[PDB]
Amino acid sequence: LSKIIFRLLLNVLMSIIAIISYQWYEQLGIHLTVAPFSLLGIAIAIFLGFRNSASYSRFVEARNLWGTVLIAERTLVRQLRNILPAEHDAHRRIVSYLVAFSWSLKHQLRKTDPTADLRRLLPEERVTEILASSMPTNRILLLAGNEIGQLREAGKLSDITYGLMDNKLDELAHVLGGCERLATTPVPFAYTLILQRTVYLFCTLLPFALVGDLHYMTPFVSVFISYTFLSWDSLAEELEDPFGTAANDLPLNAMCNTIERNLLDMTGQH
Amino acid sequence: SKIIFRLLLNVLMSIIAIISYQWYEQLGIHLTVAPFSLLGIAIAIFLGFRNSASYSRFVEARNLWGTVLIAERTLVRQLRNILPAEHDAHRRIVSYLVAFSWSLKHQLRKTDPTADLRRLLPEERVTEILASSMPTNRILLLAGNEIGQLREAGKLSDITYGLMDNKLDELAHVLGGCERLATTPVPFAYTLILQRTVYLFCTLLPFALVGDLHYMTPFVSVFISYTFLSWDSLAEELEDPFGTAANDLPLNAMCNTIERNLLDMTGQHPL
Amino acid sequence: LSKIIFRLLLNVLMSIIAIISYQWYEQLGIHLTVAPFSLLGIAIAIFLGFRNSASYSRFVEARNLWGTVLIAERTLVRQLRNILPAEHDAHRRIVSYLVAFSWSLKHQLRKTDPTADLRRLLPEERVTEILASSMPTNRILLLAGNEIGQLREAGKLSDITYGLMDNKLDELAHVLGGCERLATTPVPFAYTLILQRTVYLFCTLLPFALVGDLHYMTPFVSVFISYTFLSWDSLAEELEDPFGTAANDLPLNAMCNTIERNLLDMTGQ
Amino acid sequence: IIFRLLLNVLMSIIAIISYQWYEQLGIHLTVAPFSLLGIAIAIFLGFRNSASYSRFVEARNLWGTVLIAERTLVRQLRNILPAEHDAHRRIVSYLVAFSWSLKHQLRKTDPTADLRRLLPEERVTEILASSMPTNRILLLAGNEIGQLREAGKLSDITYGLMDNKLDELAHVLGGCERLATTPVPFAYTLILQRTVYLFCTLLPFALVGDLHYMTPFVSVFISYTFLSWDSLAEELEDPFGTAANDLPLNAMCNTIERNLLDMTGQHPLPE
Amino acid sequence: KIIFRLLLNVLMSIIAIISYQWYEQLGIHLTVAPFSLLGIAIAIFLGFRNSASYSRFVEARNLWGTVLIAERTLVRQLRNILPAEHDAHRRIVSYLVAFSWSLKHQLRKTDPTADLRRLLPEERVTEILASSMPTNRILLLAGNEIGQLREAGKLSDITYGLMDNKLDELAHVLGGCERLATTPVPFAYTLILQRTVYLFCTLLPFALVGDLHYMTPFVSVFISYTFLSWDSLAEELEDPFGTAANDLPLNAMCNTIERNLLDMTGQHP
Ligand SMILES: [Cl-]
Ligand SMILES: [Cl-]
Ligand SMILES: [Cl-]
Ligand SMILES: [Cl-]
Ligand SMILES: [Cl-]
Ligand SMILES: [Cl-]
Ligand SMILES: [Cl-]
Ligand SMILES: [Cl-]
Ligand SMILES: [Cl-]
Ligand SMILES: [Cl-]
Ligand SMILES: [Cl-]
Ligand SMILES: [Cl-]
Ligand code: NA
Ligand SMILES: [Zn+2]
Ligand SMILES: [Zn+2]
Ligand SMILES: [Zn+2]
Ligand SMILES: [Zn+2]
Ligand SMILES: [Zn+2]
Ligand SMILES: [Zn+2]
Ligand SMILES: [Zn+2]
Ligand SMILES: [Zn+2]
Ligand SMILES: [Zn+2]
Ligand SMILES: [Zn+2]
Ligand SMILES: [Zn+2]
Ligand SMILES: [Zn+2]
Ligand SMILES: [Zn+2]
Ligand SMILES: [Zn+2]
Ligand SMILES: [Zn+2]
Ligand SMILES: [Zn+2]
Ligand SMILES: [Zn+2]
Repeated sequence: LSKIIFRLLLNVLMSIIAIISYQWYEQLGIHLTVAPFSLLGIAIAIFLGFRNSASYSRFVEARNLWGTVLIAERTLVRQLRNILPAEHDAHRRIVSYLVAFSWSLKHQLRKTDPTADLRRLLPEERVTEILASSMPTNRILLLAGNEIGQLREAGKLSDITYGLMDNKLDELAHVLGGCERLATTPVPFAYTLILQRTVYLFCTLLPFALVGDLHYMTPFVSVFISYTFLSWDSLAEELEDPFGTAANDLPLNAMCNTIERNLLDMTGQH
Repeated sequence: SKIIFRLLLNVLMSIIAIISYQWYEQLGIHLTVAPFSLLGIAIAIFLGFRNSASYSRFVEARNLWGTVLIAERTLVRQLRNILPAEHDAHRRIVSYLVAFSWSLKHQLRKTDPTADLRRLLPEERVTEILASSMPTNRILLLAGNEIGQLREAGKLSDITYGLMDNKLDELAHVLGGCERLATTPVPFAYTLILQRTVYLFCTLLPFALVGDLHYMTPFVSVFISYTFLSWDSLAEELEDPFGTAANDLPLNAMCNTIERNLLDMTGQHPL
Repeated sequence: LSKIIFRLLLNVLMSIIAIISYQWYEQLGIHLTVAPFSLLGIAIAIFLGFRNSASYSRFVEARNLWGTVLIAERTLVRQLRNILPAEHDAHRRIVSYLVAFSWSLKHQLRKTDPTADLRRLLPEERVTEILASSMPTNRILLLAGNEIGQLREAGKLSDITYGLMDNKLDELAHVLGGCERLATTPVPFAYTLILQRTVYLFCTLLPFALVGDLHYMTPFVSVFISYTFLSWDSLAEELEDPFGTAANDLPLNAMCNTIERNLLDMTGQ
Repeated sequence: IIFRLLLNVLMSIIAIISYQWYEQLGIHLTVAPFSLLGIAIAIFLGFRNSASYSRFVEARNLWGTVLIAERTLVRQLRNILPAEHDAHRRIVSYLVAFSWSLKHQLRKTDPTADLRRLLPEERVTEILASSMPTNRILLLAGNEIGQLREAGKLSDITYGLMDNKLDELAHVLGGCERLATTPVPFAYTLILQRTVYLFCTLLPFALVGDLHYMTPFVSVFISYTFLSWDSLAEELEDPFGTAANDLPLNAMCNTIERNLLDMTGQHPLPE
Repeated sequence: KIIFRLLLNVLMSIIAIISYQWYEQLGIHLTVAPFSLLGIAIAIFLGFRNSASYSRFVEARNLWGTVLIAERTLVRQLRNILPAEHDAHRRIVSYLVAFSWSLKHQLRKTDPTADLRRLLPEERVTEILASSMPTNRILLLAGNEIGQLREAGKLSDITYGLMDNKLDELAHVLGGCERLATTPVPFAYTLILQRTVYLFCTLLPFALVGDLHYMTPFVSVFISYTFLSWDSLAEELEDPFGTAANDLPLNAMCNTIERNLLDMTGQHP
């Protein structure tokens, strides 16, 4: 939302009403000096800084989580190749679950229908199993767990090597919880609330308290200052929705294609 | 808002200063802005650090709770994956894990666990659990006996027992982390004196503002007091993430989620 | 007498000295404005802010270190119960080592005498061994490990299950190193050196600069600015020795109590 | 940078010889407003430079891990299979291939020469076919370890100890990829840069009122401070970007090669 | 050094007083307000920077903490798992102690030969000295000891593994210290911040003088002290393996390490 070019423009308009209405000032007895707006301005900058910090960390964590999908699924596929080179059937099954897991997680975070993707990757019976669950993505881990478990029952994996691969499903479990946590735990609203008020009220009142000092250069300076606060406030906005579909949000489709392309590269009998 | 009170209180004090500004020279009282710029910026800097510290507590607490869901999900998965047919154990262990969550929430909210416990476990167990001064720990220990017995009975190997044992440790770390964020507050000086300071600063501020703003002073002073006081109380809220304030953690919702997860479809699983 | 008040009262005095002496300023050739004191005050506030941040983090780390003791001991005893439910002989021995470890750790950090706490807990053949070492706490860990080792040699623990319990001793190992590191490595004394000087001198010289602008108001404002600064500075100092005996420091006594009661509860004592 | 210092001096000299015309027209520039702007920018640069620094440090840590993992893997190979020098040499090849290949991948440069020197041409073709060559190298390292296991020279346990090390390299590969196909601040980084750029150009105009002829000196000093801090952030933000200092990455890949040749007695020269 | 810049600063204040007369005449005005802006900017930057420096120092301290922990726990595992193998005990301890001293040498860029000779047979010294990285070669030798115990069937794969993990931890320590030592952030950008604070401090009185007159040097020195104190403390912490006041007592830390390992293996300093 580029209300930035709206507020920038609404700012010019506030400068102009300030310039012309500057007379009726002492009649009334209303004075605005810079100094107390420097105090508030500074306080707001500090609080914006700390807040944007949190915003940024949340977005970084969203990237890291998704990064771990790629890492853990890569490594699970590696272990399967290196430990069971012969077993391409199991290879293909486990891969399709891992790929399904990624897509499913994207769908869940975007609240979209994973049915088509699941159906492209899995047999109908497995899809039914997945979609029947109140927690589909988590049920994909269970099914992948079951493949690993069969290999174990059949003696193709020992307890040790079964365990090496289980750890990978643990990591994917940490991704899934993390994303869920992030999705339902925003940076607290109070922050963005408080700050949105103060930053808007501030950019509004500002040309009024600059007009005393600047006369005609009010608009050009009040705009430059306001853009600075709003640019910085809006970087938070652009970082607060990691899973969304906006241009600034995570390109989750491409990340899913990357994951799928990677797992497919590591298979094919080679 | 206890804030709306003190915001209005700041408007009264701000009128007082508009009426007093002539009588300044009579009484002998000059008051420039610049010392209040100095003081205000210091307080802002300290409010920044304090707030950041509070948020960290919030975020750790949120995370420790996230681990409950993860760890419990992976323990159930492992039991389903390794002992697919052992539904009686599945059911027993899941109820301990669910008891674990609720018990932890009660522990931290200082409320009575009994209703939630009885809902989930047989009564002998509820008394074994309520008998301990550490009920959450006792639930963990009981959950441990379940996997221990599967091992004694040769149903788990040492390896596979260990994979599950790891998950109980993960929950032990949550229990410990949560107890540390609960019993251990951030010292009472931090809040006690910082609140004094922010308020004292806010009331005096217009006295120093008049000379410059004259009439506009009640406005531009309430705006400043909002900013400082908003920030201070939010910090105070977030410091106690298991409290029942608006910006604290939805502990009830989070246990509902955990429960719905483990018990999803009468606990039925494929293969 | 309480130091902070003394420094406040020494500041109300510094202020009067400044009101009375403002007359002589013109004469003696001393002009003092607020603006440079702003620059300095802010600078000091910034550095005070980051400094306090470090002190808090040190306090938090100590807290976490102690939290690990309770976690790792609980899970060790839990494992002992879950893996060897019959072997209460070993349970009791190991639990007493774990309880000794905490008290030993506590006393070590307080630079006090473990003898009573250890005598309350262990046999004399062991207490003297432990006190014979310049590293008692590490020695208790070595002994807890013997227990776990014996159970392994006796075939009661497999290599694997031994392994599971070994990790928990490692975790206690890290707590010991951490606490020792915090006890012996201070927040560089330079932090308290530069900041105590600077903050005191600043609060002192400040009324001399406020008087120009504030006159008889000087005391009120200057004491305020001083309380803010000194309050923040002293908070850093209290947070910095987390292992101290102040009421503002960690209640190590209560924590070791919680630990002991906890492991006893788990063994049915 | 030096271009923007010279432009700042030019803008200063303009500010001086035009101070007359403009301030008479009713267009004024005080210092207090630009002091508010500049402090806020400074605050933002501070927070920004912190995010930057920490991406730089994360890059150091990831590359640190390569050094650590690769050393410990080769150590394990020697301690567990002292006799299997052919395997030692193959595995060391892939490990060193991995480093160089990662470096090439991050710096968008050609890995071919490094691969051709280290590996058989079959392997190089396979690696070069893949859209993920670095990952492929790890996969090849994996087969080496996997074969020693299949041949019964490694047990599942000791296989596992080495498998850990490969996972560590997987974490590095991905972390680095994430640090490259960055950033996270989606080119706001150009906004703040222009904000600083503009602030520094308007600055002499806001200053000349108070400084007159001293303007260019005090304006350039301030500009230098702001522009430097901004430049530092830009450097730090982008550890793998096209203008990055390649000395340390090259030093690291050289160190690991040297260390591993040392560990497998390929150094020193025989007598 | 700090006292040099302070004296040079008292001098420059006088230059500003004596030459304030010519100010009007030469056509040079210098207000406080612009210097406040620069000043606060720089303070913010020093605040952030100093905090990065402290972070590095705390990490360095921590890494050394792990040497002690990992080494203690390795010896512990050796005693608990192989109580009879006291030859191995002694040889591995020799390597672990060699490791610490060699690490100090590496970080101080000094010769490890004396310390190595005190601890190990000459054949082993030659092997260790021949390597581009003596500390890495020491871990490999420690690794053969446990490896040989594994070959001989005296350790299982599992118990070898528990011990392997500790060597893995030492490798991590080595790496982290290597990273912190060779981690001059572009050598340019610490020299640039130094000239910055320096230049600012020398120009400050010229700007302060209009307001302060004779008081210039007092305020100007107080301010310069504050900023320089901050800046130089950062520089110390930035290089924790150096030989400055507030840099790690690495020789003391190595002594503690050696003493601990000797204590654990029944030997007497
Ligand atoms: Cl395949
Ligand atoms: Cl394949
Ligand atoms: Cl897990
Ligand atoms: Cl634990
Ligand atoms: Cl017992
Ligand atoms: Cl018992
Ligand atoms: Cl490693
Ligand atoms: Cl070789
Ligand atoms: Cl992995
Ligand atoms: Cl070799
Ligand atoms: Cl350890
Ligand atoms: Cl010994
Ligand atoms: Na261990
Ligand atoms: Zn992993
Ligand atoms: Zn295949
Ligand atoms: Zn979005
Ligand atoms: Zn986990
Ligand atoms: Zn079941
Ligand atoms: Zn008025
Ligand atoms: Zn643990
Ligand atoms: Zn017992
Ligand atoms: Zn008995
Ligand atoms: Zn005594
Ligand atoms: Zn490692
Ligand atoms: Zn070899
Ligand atoms: Zn002039
Ligand atoms: Zn070499
Ligand atoms: Zn003039
Ligand atoms: Zn360790
Ligand atoms: Zn021995």
